[PDB]
Amino acid sequence: KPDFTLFLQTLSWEIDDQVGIEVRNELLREVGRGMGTRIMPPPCQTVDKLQIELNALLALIGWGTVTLELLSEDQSLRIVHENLPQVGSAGEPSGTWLAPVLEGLYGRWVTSQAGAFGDYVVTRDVAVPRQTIIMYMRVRS
Amino acid sequence: KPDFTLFLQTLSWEIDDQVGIEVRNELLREVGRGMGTRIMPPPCQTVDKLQIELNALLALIGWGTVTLELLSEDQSLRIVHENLPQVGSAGEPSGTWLAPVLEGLYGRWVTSQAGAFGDYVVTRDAVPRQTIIMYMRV
Amino acid sequence: KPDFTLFLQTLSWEIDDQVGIEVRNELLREVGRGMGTRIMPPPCQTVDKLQIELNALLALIGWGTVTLELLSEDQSLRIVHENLPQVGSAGEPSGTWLAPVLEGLYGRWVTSQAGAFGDYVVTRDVAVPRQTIIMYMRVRSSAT
Amino acid sequence: KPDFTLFLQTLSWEIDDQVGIEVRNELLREVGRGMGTRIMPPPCQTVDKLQIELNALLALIGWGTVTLELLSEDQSLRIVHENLPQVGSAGEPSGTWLAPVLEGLYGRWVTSQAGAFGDYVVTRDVPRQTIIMYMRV
Amino acid sequence: KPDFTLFLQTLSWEIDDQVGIEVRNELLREVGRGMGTRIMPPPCQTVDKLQIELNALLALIGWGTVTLELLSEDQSLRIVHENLPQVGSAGEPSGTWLAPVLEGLYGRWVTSQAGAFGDYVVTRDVAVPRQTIIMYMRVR
Amino acid sequence: KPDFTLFLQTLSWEIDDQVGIEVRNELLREVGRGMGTRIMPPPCQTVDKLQIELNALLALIGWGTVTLELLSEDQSLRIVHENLPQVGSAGEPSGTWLAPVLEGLYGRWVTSQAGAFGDYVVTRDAVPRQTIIMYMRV
Amino acid sequence: KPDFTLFLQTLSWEIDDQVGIEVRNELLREVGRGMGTRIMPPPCQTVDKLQIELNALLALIGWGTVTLELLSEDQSLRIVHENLPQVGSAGEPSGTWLAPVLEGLYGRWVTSQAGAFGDYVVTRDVAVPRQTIIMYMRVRSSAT
Amino acid sequence: KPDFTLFLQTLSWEIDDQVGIEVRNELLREVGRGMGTRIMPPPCQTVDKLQIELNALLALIGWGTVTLELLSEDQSLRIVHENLPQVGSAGEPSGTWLAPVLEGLYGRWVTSQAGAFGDYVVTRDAVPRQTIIMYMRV
Amino acid sequence: PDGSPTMAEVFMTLGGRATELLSPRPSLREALLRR
Amino acid sequence: DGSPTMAEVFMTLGGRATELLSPRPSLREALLRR
Amino acid sequence: PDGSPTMAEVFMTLGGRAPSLREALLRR
Amino acid sequence: DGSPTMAEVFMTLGGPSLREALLRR
Repeated sequence: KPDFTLFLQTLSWEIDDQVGIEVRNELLREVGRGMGTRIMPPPCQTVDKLQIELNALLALIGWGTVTLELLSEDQSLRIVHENLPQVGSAGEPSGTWLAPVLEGLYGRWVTSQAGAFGDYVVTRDVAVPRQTIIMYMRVRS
Repeated sequence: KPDFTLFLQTLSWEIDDQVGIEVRNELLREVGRGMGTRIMPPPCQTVDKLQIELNALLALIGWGTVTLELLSEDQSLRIVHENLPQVGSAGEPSGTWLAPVLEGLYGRWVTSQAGAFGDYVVTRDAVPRQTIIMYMRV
Repeated sequence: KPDFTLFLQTLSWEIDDQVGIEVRNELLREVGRGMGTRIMPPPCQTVDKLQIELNALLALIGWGTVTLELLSEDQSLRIVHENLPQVGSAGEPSGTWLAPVLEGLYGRWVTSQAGAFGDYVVTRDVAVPRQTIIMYMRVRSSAT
Repeated sequence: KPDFTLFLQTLSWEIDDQVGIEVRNELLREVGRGMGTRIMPPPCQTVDKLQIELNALLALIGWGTVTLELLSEDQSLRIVHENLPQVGSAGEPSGTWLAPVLEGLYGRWVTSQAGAFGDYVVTRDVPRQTIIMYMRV
Repeated sequence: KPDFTLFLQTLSWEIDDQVGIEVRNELLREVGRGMGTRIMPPPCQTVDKLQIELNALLALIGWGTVTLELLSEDQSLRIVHENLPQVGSAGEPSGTWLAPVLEGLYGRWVTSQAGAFGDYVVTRDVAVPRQTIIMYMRVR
Repeated sequence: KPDFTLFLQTLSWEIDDQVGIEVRNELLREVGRGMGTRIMPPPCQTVDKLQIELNALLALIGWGTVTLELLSEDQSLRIVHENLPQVGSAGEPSGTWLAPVLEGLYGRWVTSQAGAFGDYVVTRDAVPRQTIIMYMRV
Repeated sequence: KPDFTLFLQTLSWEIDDQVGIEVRNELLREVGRGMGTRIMPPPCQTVDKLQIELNALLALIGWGTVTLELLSEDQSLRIVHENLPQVGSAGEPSGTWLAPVLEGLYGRWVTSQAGAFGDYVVTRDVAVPRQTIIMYMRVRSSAT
Repeated sequence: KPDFTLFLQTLSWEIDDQVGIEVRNELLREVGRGMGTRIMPPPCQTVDKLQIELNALLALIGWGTVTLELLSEDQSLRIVHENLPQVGSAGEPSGTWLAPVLEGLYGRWVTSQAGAFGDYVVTRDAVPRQTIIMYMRV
Repeated sequence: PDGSPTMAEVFMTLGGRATELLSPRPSLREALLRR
Repeated sequence: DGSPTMAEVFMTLGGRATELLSPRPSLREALLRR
Repeated sequence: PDGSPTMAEVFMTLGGRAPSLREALLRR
Repeated sequence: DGSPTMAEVFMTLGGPSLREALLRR
């Protein structure tokens, strides 16, 4: 099977050189939402079941593992993604170029669940390993 | 090992939707040229040795096989690349989205000053869907 | 021709008395979706053509008129329904008991023009005439 | 004038699917009683006069015709209602979904204290839209 | 309300004068099929309930009444439509120009019910009142 | 009274799908002139009397109202028809599908030789949706 | 990576033993429909693009290859699926136990490209190779 | 090699929706007994040898590891299975959908008349999610 | 049920594949419990 | 399990979902109760 | 297109939209 | 005619720039 690691490294380099960080992040969030459109979890009942199904989806493509936690006082859903695929030294921090893809993917995946209504925002929280991504989801105010 | 097939399908969809074909083709040619600066063949003085080295590089990255032939009618170079990776239904024809990447990659690989084909120019032109035909002309 | 105005007034009064507002609204939305299932517009290509066909469907049963408009900045489809049938003083505001029926009906009718599996919600917007109902159609649970 | 026939068909289907038959029948009987609280006949001491007044009310709402007869076997009241409005194929028999409403309606129209038909309790028992009910002391 | 009776009479006259009988019949069958996709009955359980719903749909437009009867020995569904709207003297017999429309309409109305599979054919029969249309539905 | 609104909507849909616009317009003009041979106004020598008679016929069939104006710059008649019956979203603009029918009807009605406007020819031309404006020029 | 081949062989044997062919086929068709719900192709413009996307989806799980052909005279969509996974000597013919799964999967996948509410059915066409499945997609019912 | 993870996820969801829990558990125990009829260990006299053979079978099919402990109080056998294959969130607890399959498989494997156990009964019980504990008693 | 043939009975009588598709069969729960 | 339900999650997050997921009786239950 | 029918064409053919009224009117 | 298409409506509901940034370069 083809190896796209070097191609993705060069593509990330070229995109970061040609366009800015914000444009690249928006494009990657769009790609993540499209990916969530391609593969979806079943309608889950609890956080544990949704976490299991999301981990199964991630293992289908080998993009890492995920843990979900509900923060009632913060009124948010903390998403901790481990072992994000690394494509070169691009990104902030270096090696985390595919993080907006995770933002869009998780936003689409969780907003597709029953009970979600309105506008939601998934932002990346910027000790943890390099490829560990922490995201917080909350209602778009 | 992470799988980027679905990610590349969605990325090709989004890029074609946003910027179009010519801009996407130029960007992918630039990406191929950049890839040509990461992995390079040794300086080869003959078409057969260069073909062997390029096939070794392609096997290193797993992007297919290549055949190079020298046409004496204009001393041109015909490049036949078989088994191009498929990243979805995007491209012209469908399933051929990384062809400009091949254009840039072969433009960087073939045109080496220490070699013997450092003055050529890329041009993509019953063959299988993933087979790509390119022409190098001085 | 039987007259169902008094019967519908009594039915609305009793449904409001026995069950709550939310249960009645959900039942009326289900009824509206079923009504939309009963009568369909043809596959339309523009907003004006869809408006004309929906107005023809409404005139078939005499349930008022409709106006459709697209809010690109709001990412919504504003739906303004005029001359909603009045059945007693029930509803919020009084005389607008049959508004969730409109919600379900317009949701089904406009989803009929969408793709195979779309997720859209028509929500009533809570000056404007009493029988005029304003609703917005949006995708359900978007993310950014 | 708005037409509620399609709406009533869909509503009857939804209610029958969601709550069943006995619950739907009880709700429709309550609706009929409430309807009887809104339109009432004058106090009549005779079956013929009561029949005329009930027919006048039915013609006012356009819900068919009624025939009242007094059975001397048990002094019961036989009520034959013809041309009941039909809303879809719901009800038992099909097209008689609004039959329980009559049980709420006549049970309030006939049992008037100022009239001569105090007490009496309606019990539902021909053409499809003809409804037969009995009043027993 | 605008009256389309005279317009429909003239339209039938011009269509019959311009195109053939079979072309007009096919066009009216397609029109009936399209009509069946705009007003539809609910998924019914028995023949009587389907008859009631179809009669309600017909009364919604005032196109007459219908009676459905299953012929097990003949293996079909006899459909008798009464009081078909009449637009002029066009048609066979005269005044039955809209008869093919019913062939489409019921054809869409019964094949849309749960349990229908494959190709069906609705054919009208060639004592009966002039505006009464008798059709038989079989598997193609 | 049978209702032909839904039938006319579906028929217009199917005819537009099958034959197009020009053929459909010619067919509807044929139907309009055929309708003219069935209801006719009396021979009128004055535009006002002709307008009254045409409005009487339209009220007989319920097809809206009409206004006639005799322009002085050229010997042409401006015909403004309000409240044309609407059958679906077919037509150009949407909702005006029976406009060629009006063209044929007014060509047949106005051009009676026993009157004074027997040598006119219809040519269909802010305005309400169901309002049709046509011109009749000698 | 756990191997489910033996488990699926035993499960097919047990289901065929305690449950008839038709009930098993219905269950597997519903399973295929759920699988199509879980993984979707993008909205495609042509048959070739849809075929490429469906083949990519199949290669994602390694369930074989697909070829699509629109038969206008037959008024259907011939779907030829090659290299169906084999879960033992079960099914008709033996080795094709997962064919109703393909029926439901392809029904969902192609209906996703259709309008809002379409009534389509995928039916298995009962020297084709053993693991090659031929299916036809058409409307559930029609009249003429 | 075909992947059956998604298919098993959907199948587990459908079976849970259609038949419930007890019926599904009985069906999965039947499937486990059938699997035990497919693959069998040799007749072992000691617990350690049986553990080695069961682990060999599990590695052959890739369904995890097993530990057998012979309790000297009630003469029962504690069976701890680690790394049970996970197919979605179905099961109680979530992800342990194939636990009755283990029940049937171990009931068939351990109870061998040529071994040293013969007659036993499987009784399923800070434990990892995929770790399954069942008890073997007479 | 109502003195009239059911729609399933109608389509079984009409013929075609329907008479085989509409043949009464147990559900998965009933089939599993019966065995 | 001890994890929150999805409905509880969407009520906690806020917005209008905390109102649409407010536990309410069904039509049958509401009619039987009163 | 790309030498292949479109999805809309596919579903039109499946629906049944794939002499005639056009030819009859042209002939007349 | 003069109004958004239905596909445009459903794209609007569901839906510098990348094209602008690439053009600037």
